[PDB]
Amino acid sequence: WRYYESSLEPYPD
Amino acid sequence: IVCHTTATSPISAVTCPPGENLCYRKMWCDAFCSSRGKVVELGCAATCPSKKPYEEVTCCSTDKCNPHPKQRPG
Repeated sequence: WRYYESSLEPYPD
Repeated sequence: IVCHTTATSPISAVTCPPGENLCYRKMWCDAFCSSRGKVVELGCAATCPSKKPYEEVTCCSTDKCNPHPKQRPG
């Protein structure tokens, strides 16, 4: 997974 | 040197071994350029490639130079 520019929170693929 | 990585749960920074001296931060609006948008990636590298805005990566030759663009400073 990675993170979006929106927040520093993790983001599943 | 030391660069920031995002290939884990939380984002951290390590020391690139005899191979990479530069850092990199990828950005590209995921089907949410309005809300989510530019997906943020991290990692170390030795060179600095280029590509279309659809998928760009910022490479630097310093330490902790590839942090999140929205990372709260301080």
